[PDB]
Amino acid sequence: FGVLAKIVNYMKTRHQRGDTHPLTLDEILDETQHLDIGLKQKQWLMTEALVNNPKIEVIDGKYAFKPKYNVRDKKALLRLLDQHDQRGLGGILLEDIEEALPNSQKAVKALGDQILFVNRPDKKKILFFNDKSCQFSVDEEFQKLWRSVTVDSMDEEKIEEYLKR
Amino acid sequence: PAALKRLAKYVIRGFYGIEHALALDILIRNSCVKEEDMLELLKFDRKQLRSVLNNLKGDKFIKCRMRYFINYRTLVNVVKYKLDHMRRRIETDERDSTNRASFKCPVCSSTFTDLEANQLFDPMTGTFRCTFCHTEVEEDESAMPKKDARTLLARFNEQIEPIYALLRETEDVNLAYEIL
Repeated sequence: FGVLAKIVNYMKTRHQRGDTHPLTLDEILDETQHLDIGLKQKQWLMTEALVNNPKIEVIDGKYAFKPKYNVRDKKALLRLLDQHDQRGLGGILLEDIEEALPNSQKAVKALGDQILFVNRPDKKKILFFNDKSCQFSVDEEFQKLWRSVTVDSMDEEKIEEYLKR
Repeated sequence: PAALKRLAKYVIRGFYGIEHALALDILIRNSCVKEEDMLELLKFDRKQLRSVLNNLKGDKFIKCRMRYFINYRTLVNVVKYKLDHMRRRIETDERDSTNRASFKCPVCSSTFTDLEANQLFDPMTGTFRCTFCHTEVEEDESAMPKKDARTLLARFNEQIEPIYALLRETEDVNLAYEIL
């Protein structure tokens, strides 16, 4: 078992170094000096361990990096977001940084395109969401707003009536 | 009721923060979804979402179904009042609060009206004498409409009326679809 977690750590380091190209199990075991980890461990790793992981990318007869076998498009699904009856996906910034590239380079363009940052899940965490249109009045908003939240205080079918009369 | 859904979306935008608006969007569909579904799709924190839900429930925008299993849905029309209540609030600022006839004594900084003049006067000096600290009074203008500082707000109201005009018009067209 522990050698498979060393392989997943090496493959995670390969994406952090800049690469998602597929390799054979041999090329992985050679670089990590696990080539002699034992033929029984190599066979189990090949025919059960890289088979029991549903997140492994199988491509070119080989195995590649690593948490996503699909939808590694490294940009937001704007097209789904266009559809206000089905638009839905904000996630965690950590998955998006994990996916491909640092946020900042993409974000400079995105701060004036689609992205909104919310400090959610905690101060150390950020959630990204897509944005919107204009407001419904130019006022100090918050002063007026705090007075106009309003009338949760009963006899309200009668306060609609009282206004109507 | 697409126009009403837009109309609701506009009024909350002017009012509420984006955190509430984001919860509100899945809700606009008036679907029989629960907090778990809104938690799953939106990824809001359970405590934080529930706070927003508590703000919305308290706001009366929501009605629920308890099976316990709990389900949440909109009442959506509590909106006409929301506009009408907010306008009222805006009207309190619009309704006369100038309190015409109005002096104040610079020493004690207290406030006074026309009614207090007939007692705050003193004939031997031919001028106004305050009640206790005895000093001249020279107009009021305290917490009252004045030169530009308050008037920026009265103008704000002047500015608010055109921005909710289309929404009232939205309310008017909605009054036509009511038959429907």
